[PDB]
Amino acid sequence: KTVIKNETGTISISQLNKNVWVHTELGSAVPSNGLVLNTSKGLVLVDSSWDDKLTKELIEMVEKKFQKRVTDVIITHAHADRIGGIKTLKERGIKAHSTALTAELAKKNGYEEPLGDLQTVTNLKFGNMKVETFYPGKGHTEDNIVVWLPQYNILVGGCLVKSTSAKDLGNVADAYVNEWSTSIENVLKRYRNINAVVPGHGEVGDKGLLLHTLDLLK
Ligand SMILES: C[C@H](CS)C(=O)N1CCC[C@@H]1C(=O)O
Ligand SMILES: [Zn+2]
Ligand SMILES: [Zn+2]
Repeated sequence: KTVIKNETGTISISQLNKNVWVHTELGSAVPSNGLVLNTSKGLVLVDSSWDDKLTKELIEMVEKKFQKRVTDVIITHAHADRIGGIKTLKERGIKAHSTALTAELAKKNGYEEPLGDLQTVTNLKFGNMKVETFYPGKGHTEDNIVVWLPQYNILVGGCLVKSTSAKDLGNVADAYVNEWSTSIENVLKRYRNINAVVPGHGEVGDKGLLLHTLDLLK
């Protein structure tokens, strides 16, 4: 699968299973993905969107559809596609989780700050939905984290992980190209049985996206 769009087509949600959807927004056209987790205690997002306008629209779409409030967002690094809606989150009383380093970089770059509560490994539970966050090391950015749903073996790779359609490393201004492969290997070592991998940009895939990223780093 079910795919549902906003009137414009700039925001789309695609169902992976009964309680997990991918959200995708176009920023001006460049698509960006996160997750929507439908839990018994509210909606939890992995990542916001490019700006406040899109973040507001995303929240409004999912609250209406799932008939509950967005309570929490996990911010996976301090680039605009991930954190651009932080002002909206904070003013609505939506908890914005991040590592301390992500918060430090957000502040440095003039964004409002997320909580800085996530450690190298953090285990969260929202209703019955289990979420693990993992900092595997530097790669796409110094601060990038991945998000794991152990009840589904779904990995949110974020922008650390390239989609099949990506034929080069893309934006390496903030990247650590000599450490990115080790960081991917750390993800592969931690999660040895993966059902789906959601990249930050592009189509959902599987463990092959991690291997693709390794190949692009050669
Ligand atoms: C503006 C975003 C922030 S991750 C960006 O750097 N992009 C989006 C598509 C390609 C490029 C990248 O992730 O390498
Ligand atoms: Zn980025
Ligand atoms: Zn990105």
